[PDB]
This record gives sequence, C-alpha cells and structure tokens, in this order.
Amino acid sequence: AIRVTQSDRDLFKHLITEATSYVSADYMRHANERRTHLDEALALRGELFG
Amino acid sequence: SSTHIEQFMPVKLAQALANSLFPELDSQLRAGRHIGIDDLDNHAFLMDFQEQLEEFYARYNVELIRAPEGFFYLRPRSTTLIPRSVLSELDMMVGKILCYLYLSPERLANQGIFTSQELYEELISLADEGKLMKFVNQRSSGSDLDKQKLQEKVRTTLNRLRRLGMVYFLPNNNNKFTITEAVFRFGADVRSGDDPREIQLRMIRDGEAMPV
Amino acid sequence: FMPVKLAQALANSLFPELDSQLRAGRHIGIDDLDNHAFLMDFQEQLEEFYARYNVELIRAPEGFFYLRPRST
Amino acid sequence: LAYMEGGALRSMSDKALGALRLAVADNEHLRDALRLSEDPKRPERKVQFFIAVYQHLRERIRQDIIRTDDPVDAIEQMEIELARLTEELTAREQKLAI
Amino acid sequence: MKYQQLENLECGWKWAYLIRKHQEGEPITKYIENSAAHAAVDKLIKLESEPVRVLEWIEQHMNPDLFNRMKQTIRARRKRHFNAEHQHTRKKSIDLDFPVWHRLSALSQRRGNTLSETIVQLIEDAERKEKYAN
Amino acid sequence: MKYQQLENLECGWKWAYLIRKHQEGEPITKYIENSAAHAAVDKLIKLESEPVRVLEWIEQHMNPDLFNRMKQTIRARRKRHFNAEHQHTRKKSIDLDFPVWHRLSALSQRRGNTLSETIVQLIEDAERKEKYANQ
DNA sequence: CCACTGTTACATTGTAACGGCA
DNA sequence: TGCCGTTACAATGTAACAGTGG
DNA sequence: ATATATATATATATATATATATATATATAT
DNA sequence: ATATATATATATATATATATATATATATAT
Repeated sequence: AIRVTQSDRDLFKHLITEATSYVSADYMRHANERRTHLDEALALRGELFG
Repeated sequence: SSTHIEQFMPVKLAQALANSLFPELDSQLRAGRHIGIDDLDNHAFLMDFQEQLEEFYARYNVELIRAPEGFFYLRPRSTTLIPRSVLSELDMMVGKILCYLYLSPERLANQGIFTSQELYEELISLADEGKLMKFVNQRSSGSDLDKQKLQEKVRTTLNRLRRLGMVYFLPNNNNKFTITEAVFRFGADVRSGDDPREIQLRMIRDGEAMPV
Repeated sequence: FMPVKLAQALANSLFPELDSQLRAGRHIGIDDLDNHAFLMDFQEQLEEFYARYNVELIRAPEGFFYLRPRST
Repeated sequence: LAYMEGGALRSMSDKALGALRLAVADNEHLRDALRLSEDPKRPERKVQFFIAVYQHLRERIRQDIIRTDDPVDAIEQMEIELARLTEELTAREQKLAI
Repeated sequence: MKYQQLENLECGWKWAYLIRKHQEGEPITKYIENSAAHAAVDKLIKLESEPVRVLEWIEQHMNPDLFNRMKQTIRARRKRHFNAEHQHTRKKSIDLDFPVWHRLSALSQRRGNTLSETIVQLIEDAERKEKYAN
Repeated sequence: MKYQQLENLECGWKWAYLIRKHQEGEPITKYIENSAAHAAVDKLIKLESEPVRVLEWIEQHMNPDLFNRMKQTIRARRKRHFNAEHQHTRKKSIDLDFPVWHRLSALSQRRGNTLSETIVQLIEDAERKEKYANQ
C-alpha cells in the first residue's frame, strides 16, 4: 500500500507540475506578444490617421 | 500481419484465457458460483480482465455483472447459451437471513463464524414458524418430525448456497461457516428506497429475478 | 501467450454452441456437418484446450467426437 | 512568468515537453494528444491536452476519501496517508518481530 | 471522359494509397472491432499484386467515408500521370510570400481569372508597356 | 543564428524523420548486415520517448549518405515552424502552367530577382497604372 | 578557408471546391 | 445526380545558392 | 619418457510433475 | 434407514529433467 500510494503521489505531482510548466509558458508568451503587437499597431494607426 | 493474435482476438483477452486461473474460474462461474473479495487471486484476475471476460461471455448471451459491493457473477439472458435457474423461496428466506447476519452487529462476537443452529434460530425468530413450515410439508402442524425435516431442509439449502459461493465452510468444519459479501444480492429488492412493486418489476425486467 | 490456430478456433462463431454442447456431454457425429468439420480441422488444439480442463477430447473410431472427463 | 521573454518561455516549454515525453509514453491517446498539441498553427490544442491531463488524473483517484477531484488537492491527503501508513507499518513490523 | 483509365495502374495506385493511409493510422475498414479490421488489413496486405481482387476488397471492407477522398485522389493521380508526359502540359509549382500572394489573388478574384490567366494578362500588359516605350 | 534551436523538438523531428525514412524502406543504417541493421532499427524504435538518445543513435548507426538531407530537412522544418506563427511571414504554394512559368522565370532571370520580387514589380506596375488612372 | 544557417525554387502527394456533362 | 476534369491550395522533402562567424 | 590436468561422455539418482486408484465423508433419495 | 452419487485426500507408479561422479582420451610439465 505504501509503495502504491507513494508512486501515485509522485506521478500526480510530476504530471501536474510539468503540464502547467509546458502550457502556461506558451500562454504567457502569446499574451505578451499580443500586447506588444497591439502597442505597435496603435502607433501605426495614429501616424496613418495624421 | 498474418500469424498475428490481433487478427482474431485482443492481446489481453488471449492472455487472460491462457492464464492458469481461467479454467477453474470459468467452471465455477458457469456453475453459478459467485466471486467475492475473499478469493483474492480470482477476484484480482477478474478485476484485471473484467472487460475482456464480459465481452467474451457476451458471446454466450450472458452478462458478467459486478454488483456495487464488488462481487462478480453471471446473469443469463432469455436467449442464454448457458442454461439458467432460479433459487427456491426457502433459499430466499435463508439468503435474506444471511444478509441480516452479515449486517447484524449483535452477533459480532461470533466474529463471522456461524453455526446452522444459530441461523435456524434467527430464521424462526424473524419468519412465521408454522406458515413457513407449510412449504416444507403441506401436512405440517408443528410436529417435531416435520421440525427436524425443516432443519434438514435448511441444512441442504445452506449447502447449496455454499456451492454458489455465498457461504464458506471452515477449513475443517462443515458445521460452521463464514458469510460472503455475495449475500448482498438477496437485498437487491430493498437496496433502493422505492416502492417494492416497482423494484420488483424493474428487477424482473432486468432478468435479475423471476416470480413463482 | 496462445497458439495462433487455437486462438483462431476459439474465435470461430461456432465455438460457443459447440463448447456448451461438449461441456454438456453431447457427442458430435458426422451429421453435424459444420461442427464435425470444425472439430476435424481444429482438433489438435481443442484437445489441448480441453486438456487444460483435465478432460480428454476423443475422436471415436466411428468418427464422432466427445469429451471424457478425467478424475481431476 | 510575465517578466521573461519568448526565448526562455520556449526553452522551458521544450524542457517540459521533454519531461512529458517520459511521463506520457505509457498512455496512447493522451500521448497522441500531446503529439498533436505541438502544431504552432493551433495553440489551443495545447490547452485541450492540458484538460485531458486533468481528465486523466481525475479517474486515477483511488477511493472515496481521496475524491477531491482537483488533482492538486489530493496530494496532501495522500501524503497524510503515507505518514499514517508509516506508523501502521512500524506497528506491524514490531508485531511480526515478536 | 478525357483520360483513359487503366486497371492495372489505377488499382496499384489504390492499393498503395490505402496502404499508406493504414500506415498513417487511418481506419481503412468499416469494422469497429479491431480483430476484423486487422484481418481485413492483413488480407489487403497479402492482396498485393491484384487489381481484380483489390477492387472487390474495397467493395466489401472499405470504409464508407474515404470513398470520395480516394476517388478524387485517383482523379488527380490520373490527370497528373497523363499530363506529365509533355512539357507544355506539365505544371510548375512555386511558393509565394503571403503579401504578394494576397495581392495577386485579390487581382484574380476581382477580374474573375485564374492565377495563370491573371499572371498571363499582367505579363502581357507589361510587355505591351515595354513595346509602347520601345 | 536567426532561429532558436530547440533540442527536445529538433530531436523529435530527427527521430520522426528517421522512422519515416525506414518505414519508407530506405536503409537509414550504415550497416550492410541485415541483423545489425535490424537491431539498430529496433533500438531506434524503442528510442521513441527518448529523443535525446536519438543523437547518439545517429552517431552510432546513421547511414553516412543522410547527413546532407538530414541537416537540410531539419533546417527547413525549423524555418517553416518559426515562420508559420504569423501570416505575413507565411508562404503560399501555387502551381503554374509551363508556358506561364517559362515566361515568368525568363523574366526573373533577366531582372536577376526572385520570383516573388518579379511578381512584386509586375503587380506594382499594374497598381501604379491604376493609381495614375485614379490620382 | 571552412562549416553551419537561412533562403528559394522547385517536386511530390493529397484534398476540397467548382463546374461541365450524361 | 455521379463522375470527371480542374483549380488552389497544404505539408514535407531537396537541391542549390548566399550568408555568417571562427 | 614420464605423469598430471583438461574436456568429453556416461550412468547414476535425485526431484518434480503427472495420472491413477482407493478410501472417506456425506449429502440425497427411496 | 439405507442404497447411491459426489467431492476430497492420500498413496503409488510413470516419465522426464537435471546435477554428480567416474572413466577415457589428449595436452603438457618434468
């Protein structure tokens, strides 16, 4: 029982931490570049209108 | 490719059917024997390849069913390829009584080991002595000869249930026994808090229980 | 694992009925064309399969097949 | 993570994928989802895969008391159970020795 | 009907296409049970070198939803096979940067012409401008 | 270096490329003996979930022929993967008839510019004509 | 020099959508 | 309609050239 | 020129697994 | 109340695999 529970806990921990690391980073990356692109596009828009 | 097990059968089903435990389990199951947690090896084997065996037995028009209590068994269909049979009313009385003893804490001191005498005493305590005796013999009126006949009939029914796996005689004693969780099926008509006549219709529709 | 041709024989749709009738002791003669041909074809493995049950699959000189239970 | 740049995010995501490859080889459909998730043209796939991961660990719960379906929640209960088991193991080994 | 269809060729094409799809994991057969699908696929594998029976195999075990894709793939294969013989009938494949492609396609939908027709017209106009100047 | 090199991705790409080549029937191994080639291929198959060891498998059993095609395919795959993020960096594949392609290519080598550049000049001349018609 | 990288111009195969035609 | 040609793509693989830095 | 060490073959006999037969308990049925 | 069928356990014999010890031929040191 001890062995089984230890394995289960370790597996759960590893899977969760790695999935979060894998996904959230790309999510943040995309969020950041979308922010940056918006910032750039506003300057382009203002210059165009003038 | 050819000469390849997957051509015909899933790998796990073939492995299960080639296991040393398969034949005894299959013979017992087809005989009608229920499987409880006590037979650790057989129970674990059933758990591992539960799906393969249900689909295999489906070929016989019989459902391998695991009750919520965790005990497996077989329910044949009307088109069963394996014959089907129904327990006697006395068998039902004794099965309900055994479920009571399994759930009864008063006898906890017994620690699960029970004698046929105690079973008979509890049965007569909760049931109707003479009107139940009526079934043993139509001409019974409390005669002690017929009383012994009823005791003997109870013993025979107990032996039959032992054959079904609902009860185990002790490694050395055939006059003492230990109950198994399979007995819970005898309460399937009351495990659900609904009208008895609807649970009875549901059960008979499911093939769980025929009438008499 | 399992012998491949034994696996083929078990998978055959005739197997459930034939198995039930054998375990019921029924004797399969030449009249049952499909069952008799199936047994002829797959005897080498059904003999082993039913020996796993401590039973012997016997083909009589007349030709009909049957199961002889051992003591075990 | 907001502070860092795309390069570090990509690198650590690659490392996380490397860990996942090991952690997922056993599974077939989940492994397939992981493999599909790598297309840059459909980032949403990644999230889908993440959901599956939860939708996997959810079913790996053992018994009623660990039915904190949130996988991150079950960890503490499991650790408590390990400690408890340590004590029961001590008792049982002493019994066996005597 | 413009291109004559040859059985020993198109049937080999179909066998190769189905084998490729199976190797890709596509469910070739209509059988949900894995055993029947595997048996049919093995029959197909050993069915190599047979048009008259691969056709029957398709009729009997083929997945219903792939019929159209297989049909159009074979159409394209036939057309390409017949067109690849001569230079003038061959087709040259190129890759265009997204802005350039966007503008060129804008012109093509606007004028109702195809990419070939639109580019031909534009080049002809460029040549005509050269001649006007020259 | 313009494109970030990712090890756990390029390694997977390489493993997939090798597997694809083998299943296509090609002799990815450098071994002429059937048995050693089969063993190397089997180990490579086992290496599915360990792309890191794929580099070592390459250094141990990869056919000497494939270095150029490998470095080409993976370089192109990297470029395409990084370009697919944005549309304005994507590429569009089109097919051209032989006469049309012949004239266009002749014009491009005449002007000494790539096909996209020649198309840019042509469409820009047409749009300049449209603008001067408009003003 | 030399190697490795980025890029272009194809090829190769597959697919969906139109439109023609019996 | 059902087939059949046709177009415009997509995805990947290669050869060849141009750059880049040690 | 001799005698000892090696490898080979062989029978021994040891143990296991199988299959058979008998005795027993005992549960049924007349 | 007793004949009969069934399940269980034990002894006994068969057959096979395998390790052990010895005998025989050759090699190599003295």
